Amino acid sequence: PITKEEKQKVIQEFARFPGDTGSTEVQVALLTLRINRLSEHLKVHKKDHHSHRGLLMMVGQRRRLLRYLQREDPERYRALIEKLGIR
Amino acid sequence: KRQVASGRAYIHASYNNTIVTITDPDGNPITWSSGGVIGYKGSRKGTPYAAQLAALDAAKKAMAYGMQSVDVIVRGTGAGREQAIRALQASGLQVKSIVDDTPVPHNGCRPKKKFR
Amino acid sequence: KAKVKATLGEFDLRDYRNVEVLKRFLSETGKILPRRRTGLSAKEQRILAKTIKRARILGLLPFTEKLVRK
Amino acid sequence: MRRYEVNIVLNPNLDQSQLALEKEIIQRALENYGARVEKVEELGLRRLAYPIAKDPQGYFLWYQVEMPEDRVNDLARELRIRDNVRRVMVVKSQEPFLANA
RNA sequence: GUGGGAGAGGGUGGUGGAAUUCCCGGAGUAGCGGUGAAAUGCGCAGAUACCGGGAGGAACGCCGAUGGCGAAGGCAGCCACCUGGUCCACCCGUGACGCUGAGGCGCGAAAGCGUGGGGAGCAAACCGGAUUAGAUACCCGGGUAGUCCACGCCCUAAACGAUGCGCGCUAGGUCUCUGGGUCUCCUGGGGGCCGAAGCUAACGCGUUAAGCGCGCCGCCUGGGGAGUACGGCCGCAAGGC
Ligand SMILES: [Mg+2]
Ligand SMILES: [Mg+2]
Ligand SMILES: [Mg+2]
Ligand SMILES: [Mg+2]
Ligand SMILES: [Mg+2]
Ligand SMILES: [Mg+2]
Ligand SMILES: [Mg+2]
Ligand SMILES: [Mg+2]
Ligand SMILES: [Mg+2]
Ligand SMILES: [Mg+2]
Ligand SMILES: [Mg+2]
Ligand SMILES: [Mg+2]
Ligand SMILES: [Mg+2]
Ligand SMILES: [Mg+2]
Ligand SMILES: [Mg+2]
Ligand SMILES: [Mg+2]
Ligand SMILES: [Mg+2]
Ligand SMILES: [Mg+2]
Ligand SMILES: [Mg+2]
Ligand SMILES: [Mg+2]
Ligand SMILES: [Mg+2]
Ligand SMILES: [Mg+2]
Ligand SMILES: [Mg+2]
Ligand SMILES: [Mg+2]
Ligand SMILES: [Mg+2]
Ligand SMILES: [Mg+2]
Ligand SMILES: [Mg+2]
Ligand SMILES: [Mg+2]
Ligand SMILES: [Mg+2]
Ligand SMILES: [Mg+2]
Ligand SMILES: [Mg+2]
Ligand SMILES: [Mg+2]
Ligand SMILES: [Mg+2]
Ligand SMILES: [Mg+2]
Ligand SMILES: [Mg+2]
Ligand SMILES: [Mg+2]
Ligand SMILES: [Mg+2]
Ligand SMILES: [Mg+2]
Ligand SMILES: [Mg+2]
Ligand SMILES: [Mg+2]
Repeated sequence: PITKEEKQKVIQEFARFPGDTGSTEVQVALLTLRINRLSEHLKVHKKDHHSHRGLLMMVGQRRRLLRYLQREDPERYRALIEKLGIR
Repeated sequence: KRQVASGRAYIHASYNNTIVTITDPDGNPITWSSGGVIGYKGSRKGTPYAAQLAALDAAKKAMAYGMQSVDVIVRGTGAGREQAIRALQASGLQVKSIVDDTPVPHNGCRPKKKFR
Repeated sequence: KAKVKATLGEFDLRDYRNVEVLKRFLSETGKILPRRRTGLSAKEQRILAKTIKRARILGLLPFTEKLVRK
Repeated sequence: MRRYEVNIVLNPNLDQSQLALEKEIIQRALENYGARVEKVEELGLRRLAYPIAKDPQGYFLWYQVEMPEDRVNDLARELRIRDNVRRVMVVKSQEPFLANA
C-alpha cells in the first residue's frame, strides 16, 4: 500500500517550509500519489467498481484544491503542475 | 448363516415411510424391513404402528443370524421415528446405544418448492 | 448453568491451536455455542467464531459430531 | 516485509529418511521465497477431529517468518505440491487478544 | 498530518468440510417413492436403506443477531495479495479551499439477449399422473432455456425509510455496535425502542424530524383513456427514457 516511509518522503519534498503538513501543495502531492496507486490498481482489476468510486472522489478533491490555487497565487499553481505532470 | 450376534441398526424415518436396516459393526447389512415389507401399502407406512411392526420384523430376522447386541442409528424426522426405537428396546435385542446422525447440509443444494 | 468464560482462566482468544480450551466452546456436536452459553462479549464471540473455523480446517476442531441420546 | 505464521500438516507415517527430506524440502522452498524464520514449534503426532486423507492423525508443524507480502500465495502453491504435505494454512500474525483478563 | 480502530465494503487467486446427484465395489431382498387419498415414475438388468472409494457442480450449517459494511443495488466457509470508505485521540499544519447540482460520465437485484464454456441440485415452457363439472392451475413424477463462470449488451422494480442532500437549532429515558476517557459513569460516531415542546387530516413523526429555519436540485396539479399513440434518442432483440 502506502507506508509512512513513502509518506514522509512526499511531505518533506513538497513542504513550503519545515514542519508544514497541510499546505495545498502538500495535499495535492499526497492526493496525486494515491491517484497513481489506484490507477495502476485499476489497470488490472477492471471489475472493481467500489474502488473506482473512491478514485473519483480523490480526483474531485485534487481538482478542487488546484482550482483554489489557480485563483489565489497562479505562479505556485504552475510550479506545482509542472512538478507533478498534470493537466 | 452368518452368526454376528452384534451390529448396527439404522432407522430411516420419513413422513411417508419408516424403514429399518440391521447390519454388522462394519456397516454391511444382514436383513431389513419397512412399512411395505409388512402388509401396509399406502400412507399407512408412515404411521407409528407400521414403524413398530417394521422394527420388530427386522429384529426377528436378526435373531436368525443370532443377533443379541444392537447399536442404534436414527436418520430423519417423522411419525414413528420414536415408536421404532421403543419397539427395538423391548424386541429382545439388548440396545447398546442410540445415536442421531440425521444428515443436515451446510446449505449446499437448492431444495424443491415444497421445502421452501 | 455455568458459563464458559465464568469457569476458565486468562486465555488467548486468537489462538486457533489451543484445542483444549476451544473444545470447551463447542457443544455436544461440533456446533459453536451461542453467546447465552459462552458468556462472551459481542467482539469476543466474533473473534472466537473465526478462530474456531481456523482450528476446524487444521483438523483440530470437528465440523460436526454425532449426538448420543434420544 | 510483514510477519506470518505457517501451519503444515503432513502424513504421520514417515520414517526419518522421508521426514527429514519433506522438512528440508520445506526449508529449501522458504529460502527461494525469502522467508526469514523467527521461531519454530513442532508438535508432531496429534489426534485429528476428522479423517484427513483417510488418515486419523496428522504430523503438525508451525513456523513464524517475515517475508515480502507479494510472494505468499506463490509460496502456498509451492508447499502443496508435495504429496505428503496435506494441509497448508498461512495466517498473517496478530496480537494475542486476551479475554477474561 | 500523526497515531490508533472495527467491518459478509470491493477485486484476484487459492482452499475446507457437510450435503445432493452420478459412477465403481462390497454386502443385502421386494419394493421404494410420493399424497388428503392415490396414480404416472422407478425396481429382478437387483433399486430404496448401509459401509467404503471416486468424479462434478453449486451453496456456505452452527457462530448469526432485533447485528456489521456500502452512495444505492447490494455484501456471509476459510487464507493471502491488491484495495475503497469510514470513525476516534492529539489541536500539529493549510486558511473559506464550502453546500447543492440541470447536462455529461460511471455504477445499477432479478429476469432477458449475444459469443464460448459449464451443467450436481432446482426449474418457465413443455411431457405425463391426479384433482375437478372442466384443470390451459395450486398437489405429484419427469424435464429444456436458464440459474454458475468469462467477455460484451440490456438501465427496469414495492430500486422502500413508499421519507433527495448538507448544515444549524430544539427535554430526556432506555437497549445496542464501535472508539477514547480521570472506566457506578462521562464523552463521541452509527444502529433500535418509548416519549418534552411542536408538527400532522389522522395513523403517526419526535437530536437518525415528518419539529423550527436556511440553500440547492428533482417532481406534482382529477380518474378512466395511458405510461398508450406520434416523434426523437438509445438498443442486436425484447424494450427502455
Ligand atoms: Mg407412504
Ligand atoms: Mg498434497
Ligand atoms: Mg471483504
Ligand atoms: Mg471479497
Ligand atoms: Mg452398486
Ligand atoms: Mg414397471
Ligand atoms: Mg422393471
Ligand atoms: Mg424395466
Ligand atoms: Mg459430471
Ligand atoms: Mg441464522
Ligand atoms: Mg434491501
Ligand atoms: Mg482499510
Ligand atoms: Mg490550530
Ligand atoms: Mg494554526
Ligand atoms: Mg497562519
Ligand atoms: Mg456531492
Ligand atoms: Mg446527475
Ligand atoms: Mg443491470
Ligand atoms: Mg442476471
Ligand atoms: Mg446466456
Ligand atoms: Mg425436480
Ligand atoms: Mg414440477
Ligand atoms: Mg369444483
Ligand atoms: Mg384430466
Ligand atoms: Mg404517493
Ligand atoms: Mg423537502
Ligand atoms: Mg472503554
Ligand atoms: Mg450504515
Ligand atoms: Mg445515538
Ligand atoms: Mg402534545
Ligand atoms: Mg405531512
Ligand atoms: Mg416513535
Ligand atoms: Mg434535520
Ligand atoms: Mg415524470
Ligand atoms: Mg384526464
Ligand atoms: Mg412500461
Ligand atoms: Mg408528434
Ligand atoms: Mg417509439
Ligand atoms: Mg435501431
Ligand atoms: Mg415493458
